[PDB]
Amino acid sequence: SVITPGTNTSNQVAVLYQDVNCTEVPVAIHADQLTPTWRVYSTGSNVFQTRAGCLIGAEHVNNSYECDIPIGAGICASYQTSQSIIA
Amino acid sequence: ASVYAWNRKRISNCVADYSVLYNSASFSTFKCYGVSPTKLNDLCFTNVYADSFVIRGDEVRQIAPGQTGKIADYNYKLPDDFTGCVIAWNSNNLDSKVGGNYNYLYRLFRKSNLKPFERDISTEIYQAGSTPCNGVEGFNCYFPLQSYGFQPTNGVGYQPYRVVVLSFELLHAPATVCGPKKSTNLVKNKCVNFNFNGLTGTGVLTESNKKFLPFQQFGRDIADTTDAVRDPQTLEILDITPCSFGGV
Amino acid sequence: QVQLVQSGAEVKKPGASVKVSCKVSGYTLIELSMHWVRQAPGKGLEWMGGFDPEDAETIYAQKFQGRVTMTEDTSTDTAYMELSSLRSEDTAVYYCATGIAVIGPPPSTYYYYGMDVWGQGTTVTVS
Amino acid sequence: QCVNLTTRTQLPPAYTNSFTRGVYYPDKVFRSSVLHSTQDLFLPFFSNVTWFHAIHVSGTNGTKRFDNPVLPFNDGVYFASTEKSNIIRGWIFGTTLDSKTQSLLIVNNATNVVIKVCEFQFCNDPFLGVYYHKNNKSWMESEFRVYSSANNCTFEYVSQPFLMDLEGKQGNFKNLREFVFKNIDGYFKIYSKHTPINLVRDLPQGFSALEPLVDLPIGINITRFQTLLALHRSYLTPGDSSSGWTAGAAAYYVGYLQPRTFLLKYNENGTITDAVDCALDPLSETKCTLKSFTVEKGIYQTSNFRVQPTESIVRFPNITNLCPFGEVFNATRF
Amino acid sequence: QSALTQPASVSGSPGQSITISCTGTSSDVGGYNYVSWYQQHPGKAPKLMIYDVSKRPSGVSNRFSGSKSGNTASLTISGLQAEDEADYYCSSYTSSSTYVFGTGTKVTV
Ligand SMILES: *[C@@H]1O[C@H](CO)[C@@H](O[C@@H]2O[C@H](CO)[C@@H](O[C@@H]3O[C@H](CO)[C@@H](O)[C@H](O)[C@@H]3O)[C@H](O)[C@H]2NC(C)=O)[C@H](O)[C@H]1NC(C)=O
Ligand SMILES: *[C@@H]1O[C@H](CO)[C@@H](O[C@@H]2O[C@H](CO)[C@@H](O)[C@H](O)[C@H]2NC(C)=O)[C@H](O)[C@H]1NC(C)=O
Ligand SMILES: *[C@@H]1O[C@H](CO)[C@@H](O[C@@H]2O[C@H](CO)[C@@H](O)[C@H](O)[C@H]2NC(C)=O)[C@H](O)[C@H]1NC(C)=O
Ligand SMILES: *[C@@H]1O[C@H](CO)[C@@H](O)[C@H](O)[C@H]1NC(C)=O
Ligand SMILES: *[C@@H]1O[C@H](CO)[C@@H](O)[C@H](O)[C@H]1NC(C)=O
Ligand SMILES: *[C@@H]1O[C@H](CO)[C@@H](O)[C@H](O)[C@H]1NC(C)=O
Ligand SMILES: *[C@@H]1O[C@H](CO)[C@@H](O)[C@H](O)[C@H]1NC(C)=O
Ligand SMILES: *[C@@H]1O[C@H](CO)[C@@H](O)[C@H](O)[C@H]1NC(C)=O
Ligand SMILES: *[C@@H]1O[C@H](CO)[C@@H](O)[C@H](O)[C@H]1NC(C)=O
Ligand SMILES: *[C@@H]1O[C@H](CO)[C@@H](O)[C@H](O)[C@H]1NC(C)=O
Ligand SMILES: *[C@@H]1O[C@H](CO)[C@@H](O)[C@H](O)[C@H]1NC(C)=O
Ligand SMILES: *[C@@H]1O[C@H](CO)[C@@H](O)[C@H](O)[C@H]1NC(C)=O
Repeated sequence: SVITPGTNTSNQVAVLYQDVNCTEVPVAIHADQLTPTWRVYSTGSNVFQTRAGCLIGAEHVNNSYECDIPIGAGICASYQTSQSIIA
Repeated sequence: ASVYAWNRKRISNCVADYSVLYNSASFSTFKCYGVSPTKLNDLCFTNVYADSFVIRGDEVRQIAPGQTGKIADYNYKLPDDFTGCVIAWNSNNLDSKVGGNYNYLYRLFRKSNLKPFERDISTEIYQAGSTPCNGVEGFNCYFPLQSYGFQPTNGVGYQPYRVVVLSFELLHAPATVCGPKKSTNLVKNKCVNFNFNGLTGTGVLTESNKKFLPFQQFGRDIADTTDAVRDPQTLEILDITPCSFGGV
Repeated sequence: QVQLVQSGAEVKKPGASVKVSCKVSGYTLIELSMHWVRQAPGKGLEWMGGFDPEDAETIYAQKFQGRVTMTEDTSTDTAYMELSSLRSEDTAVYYCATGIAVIGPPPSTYYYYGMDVWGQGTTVTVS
Repeated sequence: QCVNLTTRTQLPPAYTNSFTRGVYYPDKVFRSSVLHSTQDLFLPFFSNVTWFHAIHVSGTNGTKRFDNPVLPFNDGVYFASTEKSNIIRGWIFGTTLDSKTQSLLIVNNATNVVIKVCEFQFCNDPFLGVYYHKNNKSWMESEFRVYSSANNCTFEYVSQPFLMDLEGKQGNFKNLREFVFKNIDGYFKIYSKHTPINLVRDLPQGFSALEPLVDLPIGINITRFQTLLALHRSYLTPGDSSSGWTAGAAAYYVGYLQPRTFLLKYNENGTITDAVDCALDPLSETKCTLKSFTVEKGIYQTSNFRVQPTESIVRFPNITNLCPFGEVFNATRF
Repeated sequence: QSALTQPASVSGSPGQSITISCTGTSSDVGGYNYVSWYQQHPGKAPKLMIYDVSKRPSGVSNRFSGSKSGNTASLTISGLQAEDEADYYCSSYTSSSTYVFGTGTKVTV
């Protein structure tokens, strides 16, 4: 599942892989066969574990905000400040 | 030409009337794939290629999409999505000589099956054994080409059949060759059953300012309807509009 | 690189004709303009025999015309010469010279006025 | 002929980026404002394209190194060369590239382009021998340097040259000569767009489509690739002493198409103006799923285009004996 | 058909400058600037040292130079050594499409 802002606003995206463990993210999508543009989303510093799945590309923020993009399982995404996707 | 080097000839800038052939000879096979023969008269063709060769009668069935055999695997492979026709006729009076005619050849052995419409003219010694052939024929080393050897007293399957297969492409390009349907006067801005360049349909014609590249003959709008077409006689680009607007 | 090979010496008799060859290697004669030379001891060189790159011809000085002719075989890359009516005056050594057709890159058609590459020559002598 | 023009040593090739280049028209039907998706052999975006300094100058003593090695054709070849001097003037397509099997040869001379399909006994170092013949005062072009002998010729195509006559630079500019070669179902397809480039170093972040040019019915197997260079004699200067065919410099680029799914966009005039590679990035996959370039804010489920089969494996039982079909079919009595 | 004037009696000390002169008619030397000199050792093939008056080919040292102004042409030898004592010629293209030579010059160290 791709979580994105408007294309006019930005081109940055985040990806949720549904109902899989984060350590099994490279195994599930087989990032060895994939392009490096997919492999940078396969494993990175911005990795979060949710009940819905493993979310890569959004930085976890302890501060709670109102939901505008429903990720699921109680986690929500927003494009905030220079500009990044926060979960 | 023989089947291992099948002669391919482009045909262009003409009208293809099948009637002329009627008197000369009758064809044993006229299977057309992708087109119907009864509508073969009323179509323009963008580019036609005739592939001419001679095979045996029992191999006549092998000239077809999705078939295998001697000729289909090692000599001449037709594509799966083949928009063309196959013509075959017996030639015992022509291609058979008393005592045997050995001009025509076929490829009995090959390493792999042929990809569609691929010609192999190689005569290299096929390796049928573990040891290398080293360019010398012997046991487990065979020449790839073998002769037919037609005889006048041979059986029907063994008689020579001349096969020409015509490959078409329709309604995607300007048509250099077309069928023998008499052209009539063009009437615009009215509902009419028009046949323009192989496009048959009932509709209303409209003059519109649409520019076509020279390689683009037929124009399709959004949701794949044919909005525009280039008339062959007059190079104006003509918009196609429905007979009834249907908003009643 | 560009090596010119000669036919060696040919001693003759007065009144006869002398046949000489010049073989190229590493480069073809169709791309090479060739000049001939009549080197003799005690006297400077004189220009008898050349293929003008500018003129698609092979002309010689006024003193030596008709007495000598030029035939060229481009198949074997061998350059030939017929002399005629030599009566005890041919005491000289014949160098085969050549130069570039047109110097510069392929668009350039600029002419070359040179006799750059030489051979070992042929020491003909008439007694 | 067939002399050694290359040295005994070579250098590793340079690698640079294909900044979203190499899209071509996959259909001849005019389409206006249609975001039509099409699956075909396309060059992947942001992929390694192999820079080949065929002739590289370095200082003074190291004059030039010559290298034009044979390459596997693979699925297809994206060829781009940005040399103003018109050094690159042909390609040879084939299998053995020998007289055992036939091969293709496109030679683009100034007067006409000649495409011949014969069994060509190519030289080890193929090139076009430009030279000057004193007889017609003509720098004439010799083809014998390409191949030793041609036999069993099956095709011949003569038409207009397609390199813009090697002119139109107007100073401080370069022309990017792009080409795409595809061999499908017995047909050879060549696509080509030539554009003025300002940066002489690498590919433009700019986008252009490759118009269909020719569709020759070659009918040959094509597993290997090489290009034809134009070289002049090294006896160019008076007193210079080199017989080698040394000339200019060539910096062509070779990229390999791979099967991919793309969403080409056709503009009002019928011109592709943008395209999206489905497997390139998660966002591009979202654009492929929604079939629109503008993606609204939110979460979207996307279908698979990212992964492709790398190879193929077959597993059959351990079987040694051949079947007695010769026993059944060739029986004396049925 | 004519011949160019060369002073056949020249000599000098090593490491000293000698100018070798070639003078000819307007018909031959006068027509063009294409006069080229040589370096023929006795019983050896001649070498080309300068072409088109001054342009010298690759493989010759800086010691050899030449200039032609008006009609008379000159070859200048500097940094003389013991191997340069040889017989030298000047050769000029004429309007009659002929490359006439000179009598030749003998330099002795
Ligand atoms: C088109 O041409 C290519 C190249 O000639 C053909 O592929 C080649 O097929 C042969 C025979 O199967 C291969 O030879 C064998 O390869 C295996 C390893 O793969 C090796 O163990 C054997 O000793 C033998 O060398 C050859 O390698 C292979 N070459 C390539 C580059 O794939 C292909 O069959 C031809 N296709 C058609 C449709 O004609
Ligand atoms: C460029 O190639 C063309 C190919 O057409 C050459 O033209 C042919 O030259 C051959 C051999 O000289 C002739 O026998 C043909 O009659 C010519 N064909 C036609 C119709 O052009 C042309 O000579 C080449 N030009 C160069 C040297 O660049
Ligand atoms: C391809 O070329 C070869 C060699 O020229 C041809 O083989 C010869 O064909 C001629 C003419 O038929 C015969 O006279 C020779 O006896 C043949 N030699 C051999 C050893 O076969 C071959 O037929 C040509 N093939 C095609 C289809 O063009
Ligand atoms: C992008 O959004 C800004 C602010 O909403 C707006 O001013 C601008 O016109 C938009 N651009 C496009 C291309 O929609
Ligand atoms: C994920 O990891 C946990 C341990 O942290 C394990 O209990 C669970 O079974 C794993 N689930 C999967 C999808 O393998
Ligand atoms: C949230 O709190 C945890 C407490 O362990 C801390 O490690 C983490 O860095 C905090 N993250 C942010 C975004 O403040
Ligand atoms: C066909 O002929 C008519 C008149 O005979 C002419 O007006 C028209 O332009 C022609 N069209 C073509 C395609 O030659
Ligand atoms: C030319 O190259 C080939 C292949 O490397 C080699 O076998 C041959 O001996 C070389 N010839 C010369 C002149 O070195
Ligand atoms: C190109 O290949 C190199 C290997 O040297 C690799 O590091 C690089 O990531 C590749 N380029 C891309 C865009 O993947
Ligand atoms: C020179 O050109 C003419 C006319 O094109 C031609 O007939 C003649 O054969 C040419 N000569 C050579 C040597 O190519
Ligand atoms: C297409 O190109 C023409 C010029 O040939 C121009 O007049 C027209 O506005 C363009 N239309 C578009 C935007 O596609
Ligand atoms: C059938 O059997 C006969 C026995 O003489 C043999 O000659 C012939 O080649 C066989 N045909 C095949 C291989 O089916």
